[PDB]
Amino acid sequence: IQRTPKIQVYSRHPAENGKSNFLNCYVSGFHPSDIEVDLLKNGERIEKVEHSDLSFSKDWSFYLLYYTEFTPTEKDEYACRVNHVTLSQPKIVKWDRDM
Amino acid sequence: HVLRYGYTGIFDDTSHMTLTVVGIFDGQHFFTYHVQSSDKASSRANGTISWMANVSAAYPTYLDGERAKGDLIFNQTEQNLLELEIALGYRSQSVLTWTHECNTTENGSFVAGYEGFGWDGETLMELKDNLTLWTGPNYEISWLKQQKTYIDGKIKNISEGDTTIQRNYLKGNCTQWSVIYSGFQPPVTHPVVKGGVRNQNDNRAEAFCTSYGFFPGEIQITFIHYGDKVPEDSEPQCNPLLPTLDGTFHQGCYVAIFSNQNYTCRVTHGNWTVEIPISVT
Amino acid sequence: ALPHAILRL
Amino acid sequence: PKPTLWAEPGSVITQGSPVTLRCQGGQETQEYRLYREKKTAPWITRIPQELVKKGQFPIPSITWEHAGRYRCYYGSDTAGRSESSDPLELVVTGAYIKPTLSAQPSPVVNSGGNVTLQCDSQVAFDGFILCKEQCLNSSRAIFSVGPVSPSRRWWYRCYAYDSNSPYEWSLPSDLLELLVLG
Ligand SMILES: CC(=O)N[C@@H]1[C@@H](O)[C@H](O)[C@@H](CO)O[C@H]1O
Ligand SMILES: CC(=O)N[C@@H]1[C@@H](O)[C@H](O)[C@@H](CO)O[C@H]1O
Ligand SMILES: CC(=O)N[C@@H]1[C@@H](O)[C@H](O)[C@@H](CO)O[C@H]1O
Ligand SMILES: CC(=O)N[C@@H]1[C@@H](O)[C@H](O)[C@@H](CO)O[C@H]1O
Ligand SMILES: CC(=O)N[C@@H]1[C@@H](O)[C@H](O)[C@@H](CO)O[C@H]1O
Ligand SMILES: CC(=O)N[C@@H]1[C@@H](O)[C@H](O)[C@@H](CO)O[C@H]1O
Ligand SMILES: CC(=O)N[C@@H]1[C@@H](O)[C@H](O)[C@@H](CO)O[C@H]1O
Ligand SMILES: C[C@@H]1O[C@@H](O)[C@@H](O)[C@H](O)[C@@H]1O
Repeated sequence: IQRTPKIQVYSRHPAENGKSNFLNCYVSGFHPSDIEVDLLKNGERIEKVEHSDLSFSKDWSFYLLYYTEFTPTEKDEYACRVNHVTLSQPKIVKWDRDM
Repeated sequence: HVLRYGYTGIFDDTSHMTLTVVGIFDGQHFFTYHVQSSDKASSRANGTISWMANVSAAYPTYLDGERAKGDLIFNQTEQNLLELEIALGYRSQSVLTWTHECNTTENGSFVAGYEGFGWDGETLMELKDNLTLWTGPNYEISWLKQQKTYIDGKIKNISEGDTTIQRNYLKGNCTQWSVIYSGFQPPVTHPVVKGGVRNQNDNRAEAFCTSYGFFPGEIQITFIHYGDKVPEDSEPQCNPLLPTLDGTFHQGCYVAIFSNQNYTCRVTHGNWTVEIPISVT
Repeated sequence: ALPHAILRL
Repeated sequence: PKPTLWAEPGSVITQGSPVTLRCQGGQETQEYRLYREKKTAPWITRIPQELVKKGQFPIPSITWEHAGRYRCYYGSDTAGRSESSDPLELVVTGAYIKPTLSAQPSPVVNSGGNVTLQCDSQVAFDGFILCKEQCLNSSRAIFSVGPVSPSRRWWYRCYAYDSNSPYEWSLPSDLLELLVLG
């Protein structure tokens, strides 16, 4: 069976405008492993983004962590865009600053 | 403690195969071995967490060793992939994912072991408990029944001698490197906790409480309602426990409350409990 | 540390 | 007396499309309140007060985040807070590739005959919806249809979803039309 990804967007530290931090997009529970993931700043793809080494859970489904150092400011909005074969089209998940 | 290794071998071409193996200790990803058939030279063995630098300074040839072991495993892996693709074909992806785990007590003694394989997301074979008898697919729910006699034949043909060595690694070196790794992992790290209320809607609101950078990963986050009135649809809920690069974890939770009440957030991590006001009056 | 041996499939 | 809460054009909307949630309770009230159960929906409090007064809560372009179980009521401190209306399940569809619907023994059925409809998904899902073209709740699931008869259209589509995010359905299966023997 193919498995569709779960997507969570979060920062390493509490968000404070003007203070450097880390934005993360964790995609899990998917299969096949092939997947495209982008972190977006106000709708545009952040270029510096990296990701962890491929790994899988107890049910063999895959997971990856995409990240980038960033500085949030009142004017900006961030999100994670994900595309996978199980998806009709890319999914966009916005960053909830308090979660 | 738990020392786990995850192997993901992807077959794309007869000349294009990838293997990425990750080592995980107590939930922290500390080691990675990667290699592709295309290159192979550029094969690498890297520490992937800060304390692995201490490991390397103390065992200067650790990474070269692991990489040599990895180079070998890939050779065998290349054969195994070509062989499963030919015999089984695939439905979603021609990937072999296998893993082995070590359970030990604080003081390093072997508590439990496991080795498992899965192809195209389907369990192929496992080794548990006494670590002497391999089991096979769950043919009742798996497309792998299409090749049952072949799989059963491969599983039945696994010596007791190739098996015992897997068991001795689990009971031997695996529990032994777990003690070593134990001496280098960070100490208990408590979370930075933050909470408040937001999204006021009439006399209703949402309380939240998030924990940042904690290790180990187990934690309890609870809202304490100092009052009597709570919305009918209210039910506390937490997002999943999520990892960050530095080996620590993250978890945020929320509850629907009457902007009316006194709430605080209680967070217990290890032998430590913090409590902060979240809404007042 | 990784094991030296892989199962032959 | 509880207000009425409904959706226009409906409660099952394709991603990106518009939909308006509507509340009515007493021809004089303007004190409308809407809320999503368990998890708050921020869009609500962003609706202009002018619209709230009319019990109108428009969503120009629906997304996954809008999906949920909603309720409305009317009132204030100053006097009056009514019962909550019956809950409305706002569903968004289109997130996942479509499942396939089949007629178990056959798509051709005799009159008075009952029939087993099966919804199959190549993507692991634990929830399935059978909708008649009016939906029923359940990797494939079974549904029994009948008794069947001619001149009554027996057209169906099915959806797959994850029970942890139940208001988020895949693209719909292809329309299945049964043929009643006559
Ligand atoms: C057999 C067993 O102990 N089950 C738990 C399981 O609930 C948990 O998700 C898993 C992964 O860390 O670790 C195990 O200890
Ligand atoms: C990365 C880091 O923290 N480096 C410190 C360094 O400042 C100190 O000199 C050294 C030995 O005392 O111990 C290390 O932990
Ligand atoms: C031995 C120990 O306790 N920790 C040291 C740490 O001070 C140092 O920062 C790090 C690399 O700098 O190497 C570790 O081994
Ligand atoms: C190898 C073994 O015995 N399995 C257990 C696993 O089920 C459990 O989930 C984990 C604790 O998190 O420790 C592992 O060692
Ligand atoms: C169970 C047993 O005797 N082992 C056979 C052996 O003849 C052969 O060398 C091996 C590899 O092809 O395959 C097994 O089926
Ligand atoms: C289980 C086994 O075969 N023994 C090996 C041994 O050859 C090697 O010297 C040692 C590294 O210190 O790692 C062990 O796993
Ligand atoms: C979670 C943990 O750290 N376990 C130990 C536990 O063995 C001991 O009982 C406790 C004090 O009661 O102190 C903790 O450090
Ligand atoms: C102790 C020494 O200093 C640390 O900062 C690191 O550079 C290495 O662990 C080195 O071995």
